[PDB]
Amino acid sequence: ANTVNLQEAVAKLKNVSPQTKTCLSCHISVTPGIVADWLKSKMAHVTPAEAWQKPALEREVSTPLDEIPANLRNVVVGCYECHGLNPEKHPDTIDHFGFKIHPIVTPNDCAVCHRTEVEQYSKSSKAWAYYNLMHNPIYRALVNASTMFTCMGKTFGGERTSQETSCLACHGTVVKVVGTVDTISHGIPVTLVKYEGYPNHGVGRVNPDGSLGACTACHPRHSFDIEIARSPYTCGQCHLDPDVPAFNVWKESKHGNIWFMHHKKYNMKAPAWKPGADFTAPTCATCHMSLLVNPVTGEVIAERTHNVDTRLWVRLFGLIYAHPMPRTGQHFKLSVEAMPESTAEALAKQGLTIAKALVGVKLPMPISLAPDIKTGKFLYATLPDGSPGLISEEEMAKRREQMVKICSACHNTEYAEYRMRLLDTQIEETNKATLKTTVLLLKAWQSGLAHVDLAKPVTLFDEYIEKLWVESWLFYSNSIRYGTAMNGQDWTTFKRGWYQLTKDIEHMKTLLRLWEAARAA
Amino acid sequence: ANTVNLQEAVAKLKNVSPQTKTCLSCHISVTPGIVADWLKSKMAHVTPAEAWQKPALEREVSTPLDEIPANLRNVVVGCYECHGLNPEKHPDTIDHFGFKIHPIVTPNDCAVCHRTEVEQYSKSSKAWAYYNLMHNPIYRALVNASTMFTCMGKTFGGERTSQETSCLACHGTVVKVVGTVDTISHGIPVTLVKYEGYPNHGVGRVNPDGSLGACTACHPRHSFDIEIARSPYTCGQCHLDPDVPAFNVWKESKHGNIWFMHHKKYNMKAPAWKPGADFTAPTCATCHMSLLVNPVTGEVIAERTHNVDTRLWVRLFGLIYAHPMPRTGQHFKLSVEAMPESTAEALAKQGLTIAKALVGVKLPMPISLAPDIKTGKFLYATLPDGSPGLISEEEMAKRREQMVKICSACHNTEYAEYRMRLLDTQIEETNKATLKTTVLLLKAWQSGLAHVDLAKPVTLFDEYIEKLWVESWLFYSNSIRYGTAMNGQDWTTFKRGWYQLTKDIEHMKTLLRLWEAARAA
Amino acid sequence: ANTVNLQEAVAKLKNVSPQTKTCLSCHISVTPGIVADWLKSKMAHVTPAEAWQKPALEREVSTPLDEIPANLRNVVVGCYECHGLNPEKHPDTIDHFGFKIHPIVTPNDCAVCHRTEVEQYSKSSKAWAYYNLMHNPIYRALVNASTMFTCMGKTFGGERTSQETSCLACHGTVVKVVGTVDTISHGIPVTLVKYEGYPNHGVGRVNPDGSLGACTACHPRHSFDIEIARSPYTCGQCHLDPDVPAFNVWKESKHGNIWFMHHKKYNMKAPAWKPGADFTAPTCATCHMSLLVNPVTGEVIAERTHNVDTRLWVRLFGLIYAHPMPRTGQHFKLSVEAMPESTAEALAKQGLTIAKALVGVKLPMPISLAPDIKTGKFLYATLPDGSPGLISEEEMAKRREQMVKICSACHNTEYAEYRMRLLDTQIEETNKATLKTTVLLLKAWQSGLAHVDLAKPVTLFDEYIEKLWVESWLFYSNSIRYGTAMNGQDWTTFKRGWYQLTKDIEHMKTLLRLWEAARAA
Ligand code: HEC
Ligand code: HEC
Ligand code: HEC
Ligand code: HEC
Ligand code: HEC
Ligand code: HEC
Ligand code: HEC
Ligand code: HEC
Ligand code: HEC
Ligand code: HEC
Ligand code: HEC
Ligand SMILES: [Ca+2]
Ligand SMILES: [Ca+2]
Ligand SMILES: [Ca+2]
Repeated sequence: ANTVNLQEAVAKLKNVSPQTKTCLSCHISVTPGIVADWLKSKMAHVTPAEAWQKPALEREVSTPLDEIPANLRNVVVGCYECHGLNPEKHPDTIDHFGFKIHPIVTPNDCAVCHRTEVEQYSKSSKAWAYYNLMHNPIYRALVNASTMFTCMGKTFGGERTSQETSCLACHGTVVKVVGTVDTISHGIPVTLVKYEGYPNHGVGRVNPDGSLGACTACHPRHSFDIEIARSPYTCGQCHLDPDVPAFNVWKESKHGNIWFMHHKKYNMKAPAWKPGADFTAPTCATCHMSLLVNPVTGEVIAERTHNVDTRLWVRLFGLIYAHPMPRTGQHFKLSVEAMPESTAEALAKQGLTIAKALVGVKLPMPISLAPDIKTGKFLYATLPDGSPGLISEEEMAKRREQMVKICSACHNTEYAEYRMRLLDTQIEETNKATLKTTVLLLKAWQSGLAHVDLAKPVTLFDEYIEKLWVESWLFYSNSIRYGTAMNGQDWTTFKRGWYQLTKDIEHMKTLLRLWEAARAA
Repeated sequence: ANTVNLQEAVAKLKNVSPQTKTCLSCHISVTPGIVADWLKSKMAHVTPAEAWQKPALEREVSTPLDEIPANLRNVVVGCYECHGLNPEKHPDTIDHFGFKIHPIVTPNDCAVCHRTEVEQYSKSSKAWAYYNLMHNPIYRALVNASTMFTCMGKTFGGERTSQETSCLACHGTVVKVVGTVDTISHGIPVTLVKYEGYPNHGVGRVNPDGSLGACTACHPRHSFDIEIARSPYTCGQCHLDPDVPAFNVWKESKHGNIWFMHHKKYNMKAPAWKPGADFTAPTCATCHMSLLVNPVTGEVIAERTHNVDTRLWVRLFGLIYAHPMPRTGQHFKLSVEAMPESTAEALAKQGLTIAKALVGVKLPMPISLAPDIKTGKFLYATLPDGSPGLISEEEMAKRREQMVKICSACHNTEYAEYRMRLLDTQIEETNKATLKTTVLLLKAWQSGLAHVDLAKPVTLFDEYIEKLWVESWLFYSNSIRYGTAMNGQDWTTFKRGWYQLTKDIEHMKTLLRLWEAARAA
Repeated sequence: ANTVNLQEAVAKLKNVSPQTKTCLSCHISVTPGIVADWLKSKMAHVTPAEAWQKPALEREVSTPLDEIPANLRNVVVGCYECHGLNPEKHPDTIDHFGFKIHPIVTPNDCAVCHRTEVEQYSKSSKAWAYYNLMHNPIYRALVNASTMFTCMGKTFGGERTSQETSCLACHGTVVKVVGTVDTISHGIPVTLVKYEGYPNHGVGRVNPDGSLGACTACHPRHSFDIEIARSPYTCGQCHLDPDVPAFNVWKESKHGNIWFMHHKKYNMKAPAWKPGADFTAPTCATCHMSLLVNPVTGEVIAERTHNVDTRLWVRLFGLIYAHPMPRTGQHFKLSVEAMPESTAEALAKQGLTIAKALVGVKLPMPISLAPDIKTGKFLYATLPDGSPGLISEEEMAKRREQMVKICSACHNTEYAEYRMRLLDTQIEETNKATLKTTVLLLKAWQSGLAHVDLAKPVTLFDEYIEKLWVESWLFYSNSIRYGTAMNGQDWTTFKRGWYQLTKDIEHMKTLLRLWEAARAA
């Protein structure tokens, strides 16, 4: 009763390769969950040659048929079709019952049939997420301050332990092949690959073949189901409260309420997604990634993208302020002047002379630590060629207009623009609140309540009042901006929003007051 | 596959007005999501004259047929039937392809066919939610302290920005029509209304025609689906942790666990809701709003209400204590003596002389700040005519008994009463904990750790220790009472309950101790 | 439309006892929800004699047929079959329309047909949960510190009030029969039992007949549905953030994401659960309790257990450190040496002389407060017979291997072992962080920032810095271990994980610094 007879289901398949038939004949008994899951995939039932017969909008392969290897064109995508691809390019290739297979199927393997998707992904911030985090000295200092501590002379935590179960679970690990292990399994002797850093399915996973990304985030193996990729649950693996509460905001939004109750009557599987005809409430994919087509006119409302950056005009994740979206996905290459001298001079006139040590310093961040007091403007990062690191105003306006075109499937244009204008005001206000907590932190360093040493960036984030400052942007300003962008309510208020942000400001002020009272006493 | 062919669905409709046929012929291509959503509504398929043929219990119209305008009686409720209603009464009425339409359809428009529902709603605290919050000087001070701050001489945040994305998202904004904007849309020149304060769908939204409320909270447009109104998700737009965690409490409750797994076999659509026959686990609507009828006897278990106040005997939301429910929905009209003189004298004998300044002061709150030390009783608010502002004991007992009658569909009476008695003990205990944190706050003001000035109520809520006091009632006492009332577990404990409340008390005590140590040093 | 006609459904039943027919004829009108719910149970449609005809793997009765009372063998399990069982053994037995019935049906009643399940449960930590919590003087002190306070000389909170709505809601209450109440109900005079401590359905509920447990946790009455028992929602009644966030961790895990979207195509009802054939993503029951059978080979992958302890090798809930699983469910019988003298001497050499008072002291905990500084090892508890209280290394390895066998239905063995190794590193690291906060607490007591008196254990947990210490293990270390074990992401990081733990350490250090600054001033 919903029970799948696995043997009968395998026997009814067609266009299975002789190789895959061998894998299945064994794996159906040793890993029945994998076989059942694979049986649910569109890939188990469609050959590349068949997919290429479909009209462009409906088709979900993108490597031209004549560029797909001949032995793959006329069989469904089975165990051998993925795991046996390009053995010589995979360091985790092992002999396995007469076949040369590798366990970690990578974006470069996917690209054999989905070239366009991999090309798009590889340019994205997601693909570069490990380097964006771990090869940025400032961000890595935050990683370190958050996941390491000392106990009686020794340091605990680090990349392969505390960081692997935390930051790198979402951002991605570096996978290293370190050997093999001989096991006995269901009576059979089997050699398995020994890894460091796998299992891991973070978006910027660094694979053994050097490609970047895990293509099983969003649509997990082995079902590879776009119905899952278009659900909110799948993005909720990584987009949660307190730092990146897109799932929580959406769940409380009316879009979310309606989707939970009505999605049973939506068509979640049509490759060209049709607003109205297929769904009446948007999910993450609807606004961020999906191909959207007008059900009556056939007009493309939005082209599919596997580079999510291309839809965003303003980065709501504060670093430390919200800022125009970076032009490329390699954020670790950004460099900005940290502190304008006119602002530093104004700070020093009020007794905060610490800002002086930041004049002329470059930081690997998209935006400066303070605006210029004369102009009222922040400084924006450049790339190593000296070109602007963030998108132009014209590009922001184009992206904003494309998003409004999506809303316009279900709302009038002024309605959508009104919300985007409100979002601008919240970007402005949260950025000012973040500047305020930043100045309070400079006071903490000036008065000796906290210690700082720029040659050792972990010292920016390693004490309690410094963590309060971090939360002001990383948790509260972010939540307010997210909640405004995606129609939240409590995430902009008591849970993680304005109330928390204003509380945090006062919390910092109280600590400073107690410290001064303890000194001047 | 669940895909709706919109053109075919429109063509199969019957009793559509000539006007609406014109709207549809265009809107099917320009806003396909709205048309699909409207197609799912009961209103797209039933005329007022047809609804009036149904038996009283089954019927979901309430304005007598002969009082519904003749041109509306024999057509389904389409785009023109709502948006073209009473043009002269709506300031947002604009010419629109030959029709006089207004975008914001208001409770007064709904009342054309649903008079009883609007009459009920208009008396409720929900309808008055903007005024209850924003026109109460004390509560508005809390709004202000939570959503505004100063940075280098300037104030940031306010009604149209930080407050609009936060408090007013749930409570409601004031909608102002400020002009129009000429746009080009799908090649067509179209003039749209320019608003301040819309989009917004908070319960007390102040509409352009002066009516109060958004009738798309709970059952959103354009499906207007009671299956959504009876889901927990819809109330979860606004009833969330930390301040009003009814959704979170219910989700963890056994009622919630069972509903999540069994509701696929419930009839969520029958207008007269039948316990047992239609559902075996209650949602928010079941206990708070729904018409409930015994499936075997036909006895009405509970009459439907759109004034949720009528079912509540005790306000669990502390202001600052839990108190008997107000008699009317206009809470901003309540006035109470703040501090009994016998209590103030007792406070002053222990060195807390601040309470003296509250003797004879009236506050716009339902209950006094402290009980009378002689009698042990709180003082309750009056209304401007001097009559009691809160319901009588006899009325509380009636409401309590009506709720128990609902539980009795699925439980014995003593079982339900036992829980309501437990709730009374938690009201008593949380109120005492709130009195304790209030006295700690008086100590903070007395010792100079915090500043207060009653002529400027924002100063009640603008510092860290004051926000700790706020949380003791607004978050923790509330959560404990909610969790007890609706069968929570962790919301009464570690998440937001007893543990947090006792921690908060000690947190305040520690701050006071540190402050005194820094002084007497 | 999903509406059940209750009268017709009752009339279609077969093998109903004459007694139950009498109960139904009345209860269908007075408690329609209970009758509808019971109608959905497998027990309403199967007799014990019929269940015994089924093959062993499929069968869900376990008391041998010839040991089930003859009058129960050939009727379905109706109202009288449960509520009329063994009247003389139940103190809440009352006369009720000619029948001798008791409202609280207990594990001993269930055992009449499900002997094996009750035998298993009765040995488990769950069955003993009230005593584990309330009869442990240290844990009871934590209960007290968290749910009681004083206001002007009087104590508020306690077992029948604050604790009943909090800790005891999950752990269980002690049910006392205290009398009866005469009510009028639907016109009928009816006497009901008056209880203290019921309603309650915590796992260790102490029933009126002296048996331990509530068999309606996990699979609630009256549907008693294993589809509910195997859902995540049901365990989420009690396994939530911040202390025991298994539900929250699972929800964010890929297992959870997939289950939410695919479970509509799973067979959630087959008594012998088949990975792959019946489901492709695991729930709580899958890994913790269920009978799992290979769909192709028929091999038992895991035997069903109602003693969840039997599957666990290491207790992730810190007391105060993570430790090997106790051998028996009676945790209140454990006793450990608290402080090794070599460690105390090392502490005293650094000025923390308080540890001296713990040398030779036994605490009712599974593990010592600090490791021995010489050996680097913790001390483990013994039982009253002096035998080891925690499982052997050999037993841990067996349990670990059994769990890996479950994962192996859907993953290779090295993949699963890799995660369990990562879990070991997190146990090690979180335990060291917990030792660090414990030493900070000893500094707080030494410096006079906090007060302690071992003769009065509530003083361990009654002040703010002490509660910060509690959270370091009870919330943060626990969440990190849970998230690692069950594939969380944000629960190991910003929500309740590494970031919070390192923040807590620094929060304690800041308080100590402020205190010292206020003294040396
Ligand atoms: C051929 C040898 C393939 C390679 C290797 C991979 N994919 Fe594939 N994929 C292939 C076909 C022929 C199809 C059917 C296309 C059609 O138009 O019918 C697909 C489909 C997908 C999908 C869509 C699934 C859905 O539910 O609609 C996805 C998400 C997908 N493929 C992803 C994917 C990944 C992640 C791959 C490597 C791990 C991968 N594909 C490899 C052909 C082939
Ligand atoms: C039995 C004769 C097998 C056939 C033929 C194939 N597979 Fe296999 N595989 C088998 C076992 C018993 C195991 C280990 C199970 C366990 O519990 O550990 C595996 C493992 C794999 C893996 C993972 C290997 C690793 O190093 O991690 C993969 C990716 C895999 N199997 C796929 C696969 C393919 C592609 C096959 C044919 C080309 C194939 N298997 C055949 C048993 C047998
Ligand atoms: C429109 C109805 C949305 C749906 C539903 C969801 N997202 Fe969204 N998102 C939307 C907008 C208009 C914006 C602002 C765009 C910009 O340029 O800033 C966002 C923003 C995000 C972000 C922030 C990215 C950043 O700039 O730092 C994230 C991470 C995000 N959205 C993800 C996301 C998720 C996980 C969603 C469902 C749970 C989701 N979005 C839904 C529009 C909409
Ligand atoms: C009441 C039963 C409605 C009928 C039938 C239709 N609409 Fe509607 N519409 C209604 C309300 C109550 C509101 C907003 C006020 C609120 O409290 O929700 C609206 C709004 C619109 C809008 C503007 C908002 C937006 O999302 O852009 C449009 C463009 C709109 N309605 C169009 C529309 C069409 C095409 C309709 C029939 C298919 C239609 N409305 C019917 C209430 C009602
Ligand atoms: C006639 C011109 C209408 C006005 C304007 C509005 N409503 Fe209506 N509504 C109308 C009819 C004839 C019916 C069908 C009643 C029946 O017994 O069949 C309804 C129904 C509803 C419902 C019930 C929907 C359900 O799923 O059961 C709701 C919740 C509802 N109507 C709300 C509503 C609102 C919010 C309106 C203005 C925005 C509104 N109605 C206007 C007739 C008319
Ligand atoms: C084309 C000739 C139209 C017909 C006839 C009607 N509508 Fe319309 N409408 C149309 C467009 C292109 C737009 C704007 C879309 C966008 O993306 O901005 C609208 C807008 C509305 C609105 C909102 C107006 C506002 O000021 O916010 C409403 C409420 C609306 N339309 C409803 C409506 C009704 C009730 C109509 C007939 C009486 C009707 N529309 C006709 C296109 C056209
Ligand atoms: C009974 C099984 C309930 C269901 C399910 C839900 N609610 Fe409830 N609620 C119930 C009772 C018996 C009470 C106490 C009544 C009183 O007089 O206080 C409540 C209380 C609330 C409140 C508090 C209102 C106040 O007094 O301040 C709210 C806001 C509320 N209930 C809303 C609500 C929501 C959003 C629910 C599901 C998520 C919900 N209730 C379910 C009974 C029951
Ligand atoms: C066991 C398989 C049951 C049978 C069959 C029925 N009931 Fe039951 N009932 C059962 C338990 C285990 C409990 C409470 C103890 C617990 O741990 O859950 C109850 C309780 C009741 C009550 C009182 C509680 C309440 O909600 O009011 C009533 C009034 C009740 N049961 C009635 C009842 C009827 C009408 C039954 C058949 C339709 C019935 N019970 C069957 C266990 C079992
Ligand atoms: C009417 C003549 C009845 C028949 C015969 C039986 N039950 Fe009953 N029961 C009836 C009423 C009106 C009530 C109280 C309802 C209320 O709202 O309070 C009950 C109560 C119970 C209970 C709970 C009793 C308690 O002390 O808490 C149980 C467990 C119960 N009923 C079960 C039951 C059984 C097992 C019966 C036949 C053996 C039976 N009921 C008959 C009405 C009537
Ligand atoms: C595997 C895919 C899991 C599923 C899904 C869930 N649980 Fe789990 N759990 C799993 C493992 C491998 C472990 C560690 C085992 C050990 O010996 O420690 C756990 C641990 C728990 C615990 C901690 C018990 C303790 O040691 O203190 C709890 C309370 C728990 N699991 C419950 C639980 C719940 C409520 C789940 C779904 C929400 C759940 N588990 C899913 C494996 C898996
Ligand atoms: C791509 C479309 C796949 C095909 C078809 C199959 N597998 Fe796969 N497999 C794939 C990926 C992308 C990965 C891991 C890397 C990632 O980013 O997710 C795997 C992994 C495995 C493993 C090892 C991991 C584990 O859970 O143990 C095994 C044992 C495995 N795959 C076996 C397997 C079988 C039996 C397949 C057909 C039934 C099969 N794979 C097909 C991608 C793809
Ligand atoms: Ca520092
Ligand atoms: Ca103040
Ligand atoms: Ca103490």
